[PDB]
Amino acid sequence: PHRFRPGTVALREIRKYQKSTELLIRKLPFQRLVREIAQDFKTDLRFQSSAVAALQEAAEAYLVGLFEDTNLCAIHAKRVTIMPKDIQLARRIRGERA
Amino acid sequence: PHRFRPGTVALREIRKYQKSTELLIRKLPFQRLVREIAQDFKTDLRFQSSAVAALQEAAEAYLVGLFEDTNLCAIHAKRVTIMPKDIQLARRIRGERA
Amino acid sequence: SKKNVETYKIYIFKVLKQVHPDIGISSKAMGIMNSFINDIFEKLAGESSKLARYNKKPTITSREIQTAVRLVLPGELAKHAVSEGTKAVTKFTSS
Amino acid sequence: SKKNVETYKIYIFKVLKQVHPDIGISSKAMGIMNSFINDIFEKLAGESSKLARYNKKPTITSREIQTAVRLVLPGELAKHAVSEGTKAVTKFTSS
Amino acid sequence: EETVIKLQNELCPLLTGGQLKSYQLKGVKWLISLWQNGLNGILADQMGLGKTIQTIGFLSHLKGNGLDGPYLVIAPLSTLSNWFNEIARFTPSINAIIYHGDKNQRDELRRKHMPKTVGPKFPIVITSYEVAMNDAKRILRHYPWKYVVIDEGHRLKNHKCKLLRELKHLKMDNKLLLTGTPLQNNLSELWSLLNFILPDIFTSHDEFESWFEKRRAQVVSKLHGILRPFILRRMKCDVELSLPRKKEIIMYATMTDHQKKFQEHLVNNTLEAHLNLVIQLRKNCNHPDLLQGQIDGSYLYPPVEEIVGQCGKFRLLERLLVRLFANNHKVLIFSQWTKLLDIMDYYFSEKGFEVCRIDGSVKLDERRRQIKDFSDEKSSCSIFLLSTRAGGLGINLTAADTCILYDSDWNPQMDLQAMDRCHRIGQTKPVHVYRLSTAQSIETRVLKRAYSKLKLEHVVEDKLIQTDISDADLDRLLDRSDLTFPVKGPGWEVVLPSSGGMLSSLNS
Amino acid sequence: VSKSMKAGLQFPVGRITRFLKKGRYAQRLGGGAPVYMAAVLEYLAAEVLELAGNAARDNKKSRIIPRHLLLAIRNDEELGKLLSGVTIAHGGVLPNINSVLL
Amino acid sequence: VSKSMKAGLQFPVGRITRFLKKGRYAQRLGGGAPVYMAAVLEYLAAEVLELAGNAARDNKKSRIIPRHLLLAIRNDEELGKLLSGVTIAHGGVLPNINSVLLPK
Amino acid sequence: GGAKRHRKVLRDNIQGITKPAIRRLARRGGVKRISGLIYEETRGVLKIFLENVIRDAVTYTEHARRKTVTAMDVVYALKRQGRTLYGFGG
Amino acid sequence: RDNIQGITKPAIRRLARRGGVKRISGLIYEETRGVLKIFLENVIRDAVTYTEHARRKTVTAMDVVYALKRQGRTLYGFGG
DNA sequence: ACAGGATGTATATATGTGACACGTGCCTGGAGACTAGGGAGTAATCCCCTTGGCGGTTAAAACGCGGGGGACAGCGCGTACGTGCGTTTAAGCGGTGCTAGAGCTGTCTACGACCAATTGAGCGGCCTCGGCACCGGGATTCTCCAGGAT
DNA sequence: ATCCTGGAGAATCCCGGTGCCGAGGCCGCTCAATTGGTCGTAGACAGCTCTAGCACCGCTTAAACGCACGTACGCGCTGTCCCCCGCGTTTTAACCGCCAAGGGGATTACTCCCTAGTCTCCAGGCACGTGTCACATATATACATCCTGT
Ligand SMILES: Nc1ncnc2c1ncn2[C@@H]1O[C@H](COP(=O)(O)OP(=O)(O)O)[C@@H](O)[C@H]1O
Ligand code: BEF
Repeated sequence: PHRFRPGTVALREIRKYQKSTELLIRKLPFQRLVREIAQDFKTDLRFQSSAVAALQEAAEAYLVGLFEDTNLCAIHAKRVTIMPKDIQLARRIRGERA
Repeated sequence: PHRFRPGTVALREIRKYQKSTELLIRKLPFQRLVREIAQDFKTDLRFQSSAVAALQEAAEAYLVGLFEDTNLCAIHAKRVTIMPKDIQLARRIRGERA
Repeated sequence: SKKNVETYKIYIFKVLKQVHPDIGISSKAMGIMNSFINDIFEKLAGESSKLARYNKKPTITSREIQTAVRLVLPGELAKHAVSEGTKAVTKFTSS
Repeated sequence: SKKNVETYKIYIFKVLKQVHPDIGISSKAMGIMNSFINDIFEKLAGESSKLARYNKKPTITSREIQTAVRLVLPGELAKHAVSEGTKAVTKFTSS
Repeated sequence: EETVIKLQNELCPLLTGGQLKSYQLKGVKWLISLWQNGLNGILADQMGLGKTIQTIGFLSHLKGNGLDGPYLVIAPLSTLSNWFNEIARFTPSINAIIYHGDKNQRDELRRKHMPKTVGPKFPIVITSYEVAMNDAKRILRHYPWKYVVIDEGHRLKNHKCKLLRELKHLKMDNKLLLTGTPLQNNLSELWSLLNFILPDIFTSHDEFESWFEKRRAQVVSKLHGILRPFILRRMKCDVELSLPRKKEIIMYATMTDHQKKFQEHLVNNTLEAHLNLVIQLRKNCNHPDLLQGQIDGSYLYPPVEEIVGQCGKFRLLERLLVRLFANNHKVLIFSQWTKLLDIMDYYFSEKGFEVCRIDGSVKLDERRRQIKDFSDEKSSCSIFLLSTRAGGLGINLTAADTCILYDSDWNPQMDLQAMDRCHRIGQTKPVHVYRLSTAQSIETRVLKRAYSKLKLEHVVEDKLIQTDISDADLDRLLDRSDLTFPVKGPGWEVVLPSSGGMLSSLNS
Repeated sequence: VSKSMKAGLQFPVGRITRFLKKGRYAQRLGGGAPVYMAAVLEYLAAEVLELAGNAARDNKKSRIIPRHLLLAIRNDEELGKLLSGVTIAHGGVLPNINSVLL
Repeated sequence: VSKSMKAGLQFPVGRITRFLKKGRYAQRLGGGAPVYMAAVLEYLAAEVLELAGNAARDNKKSRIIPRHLLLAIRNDEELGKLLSGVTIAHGGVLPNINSVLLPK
Repeated sequence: GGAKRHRKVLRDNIQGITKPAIRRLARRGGVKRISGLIYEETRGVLKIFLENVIRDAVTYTEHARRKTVTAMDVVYALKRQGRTLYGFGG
Repeated sequence: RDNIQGITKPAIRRLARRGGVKRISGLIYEETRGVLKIFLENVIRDAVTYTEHARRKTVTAMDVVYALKRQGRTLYGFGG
């Protein structure tokens, strides 16, 4: 059969997800997580669907930026695969303390 | 004679400059540079000595932070010596475009 | 009965038809443009207010708005905006 | 003849002597503390003004200042500041 | 009798192996007349009456004379299997294909059984709601439809529903809305059914609203007369006397002290400290043990003895079960939520009683298999668990002798169609309806709302209810010789099938 | 005649004046401040719309979509610096892959 | 007969009221807003001064210097988060060396 | 007739962000190869960011004496943290 | 002209030592000079705009403080 | 591995000295009291909008397997960085002299808020049709392969 | 060991019909934009000043600069083996469909009590002169730390 190399499929996926410009995270699990985090602060809080959509968009943009910086860190270390130390270094340089 | 290793003298210098807490850049060359950069924008501009001192303090703090992030980048790359690519990566992650 | 929100949709459409007669704009892009314009307006108004409070001046004139534009907008954008604002103020005060 | 600038130097010294009777403060540290207090005051006032303009309320009450404190100050600092402010407001409105 | 037989033969030639009843013959003749005049009608009857038989006779007649056109059957998933079984049994030499399954399966069944053009052996397609809704724009739009039917037309309640749009995208000449309870919750929802069956007769909703104390009687008589030529209706008690009648008993049970302290913890918001509000109080009404278990986080079921003796009307439930086991009669149990069904199934498996459950998670093949083994005589199964949404629509469980509703839906027509699943044609023993409802709770409010909704369907003592039913009262309620016993009793109330409700003021 | 037509600007001068007076950024507002504000806002909107129209014509699309707006903003260095932290909804990122990755 | 004495706060209430009225942050100022502001500012100043005094006493210095202020701010986590972006003149940096850099 | 225990306890809401979702996010970012703990650290960072933004939005809602978190409150909370969202903003 | 070279190699070395850099490369000095020039250009442009707004010919320390605050770096002690 | 010497660093003491803190005149800002009005607190409606679950289905998610490409451990090198010393050059401190420029005070003066009437612009709603989304298919491109030449 | 060229297959791009829903044009109107007058206060401007910024000359000595080195570290190649990736399978959860209930957002009439604005007053706070005690500097001194040979 036809078994592609791990590089060409990754490149095709990168191109497809850079040209798609849609929501990559499922709406229901993200809504569950948002509701859980909100109940962690204060109970009996209702959410607007547009507010949850905006939260999902902002979270996706922030995670995309974090993955940008993590890929930059990994390429700087002469490594194609990203690692938790890359994410930690990106968070430390960006000033986002834990 | 007594010739120390490049590590112990560097450590002593780091400790001394971390405990000194003073101005490391000479005042006259920094003042010349500030006046040149100001004349580059607008001519016939006088400067207050306290303003130049504040500019020098802010520049020293910013350069110390940049060296912090560059050392973090270099240690992440398993290299003791900092390199221009480390400074470029730190500037790119911090969001300070050229 | 209901609040009539004030948006620059008609003016954005007019400017677009002025610069691009054939090209149209959707509703999402119109909302994004309105949000961007409102954010720029709020930022420049806050900067003008800060400038007026720094100089102990209760009034905000074209000078304060020009300074806020030069501070917020970078480089060529600021220069062209200052030129356009000066031309508009001159045409307004002349006629 | 000359402007008398208003600083919290005396009040900072009083608070220091209250918390640390023997420990003193220099002039540079006093100026830094005054600058920090002025910056916090300006930030909280701006946040209260933004909150009042968001809710279309011309008046700023203790609720707006409490919200600005909870927004600016992080975590335990915000909690303790809210507690102290509520205690002070209660003591003021009771007496 | 012989005239009905000969009329059935001369009208429907292919209809063999079964005889239409007098009312079935009148209904199929009414449908033929509606087809002749070209007016689409809403065939309606009680759940016990045979709605599929009259429609299948009408379809066989249409296949007999004239031409044979594409016929579409849109119905719930749990009833299309029974529809195919009845089209194989009551109507030989008539082809019918089930259009349901995966995309590839449905596509291959389509490309194999039915051609692109019309055909003499074109099978009558029987699909589901979701399948037809998804495949209308993709496939169904290409093939015409001379006659379509929609069983359980209460799905067409909302006028803004997506099924209406997907059917409007499709092209069909005639329609046939099949609904056991054509009228539903508030008002004017039937106009959507009227607008779908008759687009020109009822064009807008404001017209039906304008159609709408003496003038109230005048307008209800006017709408009853207007709905007469298009909507036919018959009851189980008036047309036939062969089927024994049903008895509805609301078995009230006092809320236990465990549930009492639960309810006080809810109203003062201290349940979570002990270990919307309407759904929480409802879960407190039926098996709050599972609520506290799921809020605790335990993976194991609580002790079965603790489960039955801790909360709920489970004690009265077990009393009813042992009494019916001594009575040797199959029972049907309907529940609103699947969690209640899971708890009951766990208890029954702990006790060893044979149980079969039919929910949405159960597939079509397993549904048909369970219906078959429950409708069997050798099978010792007596306890059959069902859901009010899936298992309470269109299935014929005649082998059972009584039904018990642990919960009551906000829409009373759903509970009615659920309780009338057992009382069908061929039920030899009298059927009893035991509607469980905890006393002095909000389930009483739900019942009052359901009865206020039943009032408009009909127009087309509290202290004695408070107590708990005793064993002597249980025995007085157990007898079946009355259907072939006061109207009010301690802890139980008898529903009047004609009229009346909990709040007679709103019912009038 | 309206102030917008008097100043030769398409943006509303009276509406911006009312907004600035309601926001109460200052006690008194000069006469040329709303005209200057309208001119600056009109120039910025015209620049952004021109770039978005160019991006849309590049994609053979007649209607401007959020993707075109984001591409036009991120491609230009000036608008990109002005809207660096801005995250446009329903819009992806710039199509770019590092050379080390290829 | 002073508001600061009535509220038991060392910071001036009238000065904060006049500042809020001059800044024109709101058209009308609340009655309890200046007292709340003074209380919050007094608590923040007290916390910062207590941390700086502890840092100075650890260094055997009687008077607080900007170095002690910066040390107390960087050591404290909540004040470090509140005052992350600020730089203190003549304060230096927090003494810390990475373990990889130190020879083991 | 399988033995039953209360079943299918929901996987944690932080686990709702599945591995393919984080993988797609990394592809959009421009990552080719992803390690194992990257998904867990991404879940943690997302949880921290959502905690901050949701705390700010809940404060904004409590200031307005409302029980529903509208989109404007989320937009203001994001603007406080630097990230400005133009689409859903009013 | 050569004022950017006024920031000499020992000064950058002391700054890196205060930062915590153990070994510094030879090419670090030019990059640090460029970064410092960019930062000073931004801050001085903002301060000059602030000064021109007030119709003054002398840059005040308050103007520099405001310019630094606009860029996110607030300086304490020199304000006022 | 341990003894010992050169280097840097921690430590107790004497004597400036310039910055911190305290006493004082006063003045401009803080404080007391009355008033009128507009912002704010509050009861009642309602109807758009949020919550919970069922039915199902289907594309997305998930478990398992083979291998191959990348992360990582180890070694030789030779080149760039660091350390110490003679030297020089520009930073810094002292002292004076000059003047452009920051800041305050008096005097109008042209410019902006307010309010009464109003009448034309934009926001609200129902077509309505054309730009755009999904689809079957032939054509083109990219890539995986085991071969083929040398 | 390359080094070019060969073909089947999965992926991708261009073209044709379509219908459908979101973009675009029209209209009664109503609330905000505009015009005419007034005023008293913010602002533009002429002038005295003094004080702080700019320029220069002389001694100096700490800091900067150039050079010899040798040694520690960045960097290229190699073996691997283990972790990520590509794909058939399945199963399980997203969602779109549907439904009654009801908590909750917004509005309008009202009123009332909290606050803006003004005259008067006097005490807290800031400017200026000043003596001293904490801290900076120099020198001796015991002691911790680093580099090498036995
Ligand atoms: N003429 C008949 N002879 C025997 N049985 C009949 C006849 N008509 C109907 N039935 C029975 O009624 C049932 C089919 O009709 P039914 O399921 O009640 O229609 P629906 O569920 O739509 O109301 C079957 O059980 C069938 O045996
Ligand atoms: F039509 Be169903 F069978 F009731």
